[PDB]
Amino acid sequence: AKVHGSLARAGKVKSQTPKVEKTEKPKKPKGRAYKRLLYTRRFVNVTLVNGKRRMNPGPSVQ
Amino acid sequence: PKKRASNGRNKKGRGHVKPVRCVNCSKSIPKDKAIKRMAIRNIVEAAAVRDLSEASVYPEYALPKTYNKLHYCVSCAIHARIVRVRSREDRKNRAPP
Amino acid sequence: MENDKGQLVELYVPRKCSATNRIIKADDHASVQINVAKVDEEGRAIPGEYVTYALSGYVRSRGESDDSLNRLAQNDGLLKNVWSYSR
Amino acid sequence: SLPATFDLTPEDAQLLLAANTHLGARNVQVHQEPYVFNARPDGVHVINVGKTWEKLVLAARIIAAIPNPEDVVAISSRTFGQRAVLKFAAHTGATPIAGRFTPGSFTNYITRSFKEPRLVIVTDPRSDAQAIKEASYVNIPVIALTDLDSPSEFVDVAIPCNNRGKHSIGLIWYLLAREVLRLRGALVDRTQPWSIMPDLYFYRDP
Amino acid sequence: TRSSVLADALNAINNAEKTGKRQVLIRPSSKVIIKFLQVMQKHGYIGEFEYIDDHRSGKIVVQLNGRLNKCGVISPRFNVKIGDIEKWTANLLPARQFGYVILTTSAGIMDHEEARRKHVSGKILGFVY
Amino acid sequence: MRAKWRKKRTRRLKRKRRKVRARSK
Amino acid sequence: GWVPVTKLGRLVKAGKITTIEEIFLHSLPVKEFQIIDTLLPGLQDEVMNIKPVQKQTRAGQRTRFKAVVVVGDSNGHVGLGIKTAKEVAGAIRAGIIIAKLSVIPIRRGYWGTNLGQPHSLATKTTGKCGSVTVRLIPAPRGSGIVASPAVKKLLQLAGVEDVYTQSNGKTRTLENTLKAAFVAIGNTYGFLTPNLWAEQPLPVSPLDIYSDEASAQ
Amino acid sequence: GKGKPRGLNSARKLRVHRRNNRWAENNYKKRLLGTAFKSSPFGGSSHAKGIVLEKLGIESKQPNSAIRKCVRVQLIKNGKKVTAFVPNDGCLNFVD
Amino acid sequence: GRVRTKTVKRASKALIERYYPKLTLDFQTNKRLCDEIATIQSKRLRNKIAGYTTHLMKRIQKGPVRGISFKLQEEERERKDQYVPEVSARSNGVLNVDNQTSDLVKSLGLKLPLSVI
RNA sequence: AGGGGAUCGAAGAUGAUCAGAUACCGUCGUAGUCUUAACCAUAAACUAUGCCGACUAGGGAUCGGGUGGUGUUUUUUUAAUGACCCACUCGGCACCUUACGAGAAAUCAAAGUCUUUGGGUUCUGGGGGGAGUAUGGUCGCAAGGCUGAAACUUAAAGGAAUUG
Ligand SMILES: [Mg+2]
Ligand SMILES: [Mg+2]
Ligand SMILES: [Mg+2]
Ligand SMILES: [Mg+2]
Ligand SMILES: [Mg+2]
Ligand SMILES: [Mg+2]
Ligand SMILES: [Mg+2]
Ligand SMILES: [Mg+2]
Ligand SMILES: [Mg+2]
Ligand SMILES: [Mg+2]
Ligand SMILES: [Mg+2]
Ligand SMILES: [Mg+2]
Ligand SMILES: [Mg+2]
Ligand SMILES: [Mg+2]
Ligand SMILES: [Mg+2]
Ligand SMILES: [Mg+2]
Ligand SMILES: [Mg+2]
Ligand SMILES: [Mg+2]
Ligand SMILES: [Mg+2]
Ligand SMILES: [Mg+2]
Repeated sequence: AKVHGSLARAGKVKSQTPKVEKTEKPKKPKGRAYKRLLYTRRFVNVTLVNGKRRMNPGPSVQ
Repeated sequence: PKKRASNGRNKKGRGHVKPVRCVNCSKSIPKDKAIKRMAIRNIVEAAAVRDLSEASVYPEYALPKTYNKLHYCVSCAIHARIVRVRSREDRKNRAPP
Repeated sequence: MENDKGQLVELYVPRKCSATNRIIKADDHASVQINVAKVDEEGRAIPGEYVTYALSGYVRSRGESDDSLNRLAQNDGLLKNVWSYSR
Repeated sequence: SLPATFDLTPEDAQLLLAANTHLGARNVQVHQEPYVFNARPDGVHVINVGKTWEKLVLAARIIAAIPNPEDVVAISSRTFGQRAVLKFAAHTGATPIAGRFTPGSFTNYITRSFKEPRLVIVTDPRSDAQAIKEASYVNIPVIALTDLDSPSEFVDVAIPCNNRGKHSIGLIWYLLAREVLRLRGALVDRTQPWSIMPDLYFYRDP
Repeated sequence: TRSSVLADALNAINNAEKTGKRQVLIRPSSKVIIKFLQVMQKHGYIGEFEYIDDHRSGKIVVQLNGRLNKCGVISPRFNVKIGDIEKWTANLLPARQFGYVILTTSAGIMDHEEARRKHVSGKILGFVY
Repeated sequence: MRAKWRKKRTRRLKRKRRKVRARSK
Repeated sequence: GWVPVTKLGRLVKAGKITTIEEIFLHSLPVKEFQIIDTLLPGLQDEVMNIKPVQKQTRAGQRTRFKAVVVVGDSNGHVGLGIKTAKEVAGAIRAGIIIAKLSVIPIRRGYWGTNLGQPHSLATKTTGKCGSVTVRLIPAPRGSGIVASPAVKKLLQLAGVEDVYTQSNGKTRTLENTLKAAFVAIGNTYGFLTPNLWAEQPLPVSPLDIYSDEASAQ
Repeated sequence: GKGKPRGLNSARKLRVHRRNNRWAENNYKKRLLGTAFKSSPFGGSSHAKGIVLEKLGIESKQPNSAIRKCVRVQLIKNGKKVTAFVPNDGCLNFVD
Repeated sequence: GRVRTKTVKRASKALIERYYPKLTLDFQTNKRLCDEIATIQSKRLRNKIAGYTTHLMKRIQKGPVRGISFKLQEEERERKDQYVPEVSARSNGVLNVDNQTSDLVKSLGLKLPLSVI
C-alpha cells in the first residue's frame, strides 16, 4: 500500500475529549457480601419488567 | 452439472468414431453426434409438373427424385431451427415428429 | 418392558405386522388392518366376531399385499388352493 | 372356516365363462402370476375362476364385518365399471364414487368430498391410482379388481377379473354385491339365484 | 475372488430380512457359517436352517422370522483380550440389556455372553441384534 | 485469462528464465 | 365451540377415547389439532427460533418470518412445528398447531439395572435431515442430556433424563438439526428389541367399536 | 470396501501411509520443517525486542480508511527488520 | 368479446340447481322470476344473469350440461338406468369354449356345456 | 531423415470489415496433412465413476451362443437345409419404469446393502493463492514428460438447487 501517511494527527480524539471527573459514590460491598447483593436483588424482589425481565435500561420505554 | 445424460449423442461401447463435415456449417462433428435428415424431392418441384408432364414426349413418364442425406451440427442445426431448446423434461423425448 | 419390582412400564406396546412380524409404526399410514367376517352355519355373517390380519407399510408398498394376504388367508383357513407355497 | 355351500357351483361359474371374465391380458406381471391358469395359443392368458371366485368370497366377506355399510367407498372413474358401482351403492349402503375422483378426498378435510371411509373397493388400479395412492395416506384397506398386468401396489385382496371390458367388470361387481347380501343382510339360501339381472350392471352411452 | 464366505452369507441374511423376505439361500455352507447360524438360532433370531448336499461345498436355506435387525461380521477376525470384550460390546451393540457379539475362542465359537461365563476369550467373529 | 493461454504464458516465462540463467553457464 | 369434522375427532370429544396411545397403537391419522389438545392438556410449548426469510415479487422482493416450535409434556410425547407466515406473532402460534399435530411417542428406557422408572432410552437411535445426522445414546444416572441446547430442550420436552449424543453434519442449520433429533427419538418405538418379541393378538380399532357412535351427520 | 487395506497384517502400510498423509496437515508440517525457527522473524519465541527505525503511516485496507500508526523495528537478537503496530490512541507519541 | 363472467355463470348454475321447473326457455319471464326467488343489486346484471341461465335451458332441453343437475332429472336418469333385456350370457347353443379353459373346468369339478376350437 | 506432397491448410501474404481489426469473412500459400524407418508419452486420453467377490425390482427391445416348439415361409409337392416366428437361457451394447434404499442436490440398479459405522485390494485429496512456480534429480535430439517446495498472502474460493 502507501506506507508513509500522515503521522501528524497522532491522537486526535483522546486529546480533545472534554475532561469530566468520575463522580464519587459509596463503595460497593466486596466478597460474599457482593454476591449476596446480587441474589437478593437479581431474583428475590424483582423489579421492572417487559415480559422477559430486563437488566440495565435507562430512559426505559417510559 | 450434467445437462444431458447421453452427454452428446450415443457413444457407449465405442469411445471414438470418425467425424463428418456439417453440410452447411462446413464444420466437423462426429457421426455419432450431428443432426441428420434425408432430403428427397422431385426434380421438377410441384408447380412445374404441368408444363413438364405436358410439353414432353413419353406417356405420363415417371418423375425423378434427388437423394441428399444432410448432416447438420448443434451450431447450425439450432440456427436453422432443425431442432430447438425443448423444456427440461421435453428434452428427454427421443420421439420423432 | 418390566422393571425393578416387576411393574409394567413403557407407555404402549405396538401391534405387529403379520407378513413379517415387524413393528407397525405409530405413523405407518400405509399400514392397515383387514377385518374378515367370520360366518356361522350356512351364510349369515356375524357382527362383532371377525377374522383379522394386519399388514405393514413396507409389505404393501412393494405389491406384496396380495400374495401375503392370500398366504395368510389359506393358512388360518380362509381359503383353499389359492396360494401355493412352493414355486 | 367357510362351509361347503360357499363352494363355487357351475351355475355361477357359467356366468363367469359367459361374461368372459376368464380372459386375461398378454402382460402377466410378476405379482399376478399365481392367478394364471395357463396360456392360450396365439397369445392370450387363461385366468383361474376357482381363485377369482374364492377371492371374491373373501372380498365379499371383508366387505361385511365392516359395521356401517355406508362408509364403504366403491370407486370407478372407468366407464365400463362406473354404472356398476352406482348399483353396488343401491344394494348395500356404500357411498359410491362415479367418474372424477377429485384429489384431496381422503386426505384434506375442508373439501366437499371428504369421504373418510373404512374400506375402498377399486375397479381398475391403473386409471384409479390417485384413488389408491390417496387411500394409503390414512390407513384404509383396499379391495380391487385386477387383470394380469395391474398395479399390485397398496391393494390387498385382489379379484382377478378381466376389467379390459365386456361384462366382467359388471359381473364381478354384481356377484360381489349379490354375495354381500347373501352374507348377513337379507338374501338367505345361498343356493338360489336372483330375480335381479346381470345386465343391470353393464355399460351404456349407447 | 470370494474372501469371507461368512460375511457373504450374513449379508444375504441381512439383505433378505430388510426386503421383507423370510427365507434365504446361502452359498457356500462352511462350518463357521453353521456355528454362527447356530448361535444365532439359539437366541431366536432365525428359524431352522437346512444344509444341502451338492457334491461341492454346500448350500443353506435359513428360515427368517422378523426380529432380526443386523447380524454381521467384523473382518479382520481381530484379537480380543478378555477385558477388551467389553470395549467391543460397548462399541457395536445397541444396548447393555441385550444383543450379541460372537467370538471364536479356543473353547469354541460362542457368544460374548457365554464366553464371559467360561472365562475364555479369543478372536472376534461378528454381532447380532 | 484462459487456463490454456495462462499455461502458454508460464511456459514462455520458464524458457526466458531457462535462458536468463544460463547467461552465466 | 369445537365442531369435529373428523371421525377420530368425534370419538375423542365424545369421551370414547381418552388416551393418546390409543391412537398410536391403532395408528390413526390425526387431522384436528383440537384432538391432541384434549387427549393431552398440561402440554407445553417452547418457541425455538424466529428467523425471517426473503425472495421476490414479480419485480422486487418478498420478506416474511419463520418460526420453530417444540411442544411436549415431559413424558413420552413430543412434536415439532415449523411455520412461516406474514407475521411473527401469528406464524408462531401457527406452528404450535402444526407442532401438536406432529406429536410422536417415546420408548424411554434403562441404561442398565432396571431400578424403577427409566432414565434413558431403549437403544441407540439416530436421525437425518440432510447433512445433519444426530445420534442418541443411552446413559447412566446423574449424567444428563448431553447435547446442544436446542436438542436438549427438544429432549427435555421429550422427557428424557440421561442421554449421550454424537451429531455429525452442518449442526448449524437449526431447523435441520432439530428435525433429525426428533427423527431420532421418534424411532425408539421403531426398534424391535426382545422385550416386544412376544405375540399379542391385535386390538380391534376403536374406529369400529364405537363405529355407530362416530360416523357422519 | 472402504478403499484402505483391512488385513490383520497391513499395519505396516496403515501407519506409514498416515505418516505420508500427515504432510498435508499444515501445523504438522510447520512443526516438522521447523519453520518456527527458520523463517519467523522472532525465534519462534513468544515476544522479541528491537530498536525503532522510522514510523509509518500505514493506510488501512478496504473498505475502511485511516492511517494506522506503526514503527519499523531492528530486531536485536535477529537483525531482522520488521514493522509492528502501535495500538490505542496517540500512543505513537510514547515512542521515538 | 362477449364473455359472461363467473359472477353471472356462478348464478346461472345456481338458479337452475334450485328453481328449475319454475323456469322456462323464455327470457322475459325468467327475468321476472329472479325478482322473486333471488336478490340482485343492479338492473343490468339481473338481465345479464337471466340471459345466461336462459341460455343453458335451451340446451338443457337438448342434452344435459356437465356441472349441472336438479331433482326432476336425477330420477330421470334412474329411469333409463334400469333397462334389462331378455338376457345376455343365456346361452344360445351350449357354452362355446377355447382350449385349456376347458382344462380349467376339467380340473375344477364342474359340469358345464362344452365346445372346442 | 528419406519417399509422397491431390486435398485442406498453422506462418505469412493479400481483399474487405472496423474508431482500431495483427481477427472473424474473401482469396494466395509455407510448414503440416500421407508414408517408411526412428523419436515423443501427452488430451475434457470422459462414464469427468479403480479392480475382483456377494447381495437387493420389476419391463421390453436388440447382439452373440445354445436349447425346446406334430411353428411360418422356401423345392414342384413340402423331408432335408436357408432364412423368419415363439419360449427359454447364458454372456453382451444400451434403453424403460421404479425408488425400498442413497444423496447437498442434480440425480443413482449403484453413486444401494454405512452412527444398526469392517468381503479383499491398488490409487488420490485435506481452505483459496503464491504454483505446476523455484530448486535438486531424471528421461528426451528438441519441444518437453516425470518428480516437486517454501517465503509471503488471503476470508473466502468453491458445489447443487431457487427466485428475481
Ligand atoms: Mg476419446
Ligand atoms: Mg469422435
Ligand atoms: Mg483475478
Ligand atoms: Mg502450449
Ligand atoms: Mg456426509
Ligand atoms: Mg520502509
Ligand atoms: Mg495472418
Ligand atoms: Mg466497432
Ligand atoms: Mg499475426
Ligand atoms: Mg530420432
Ligand atoms: Mg494427465
Ligand atoms: Mg459387483
Ligand atoms: Mg425423488
Ligand atoms: Mg435405515
Ligand atoms: Mg486440512
Ligand atoms: Mg512450447
Ligand atoms: Mg471483509
Ligand atoms: Mg470447476
Ligand atoms: Mg452455483
Ligand atoms: Mg434461474
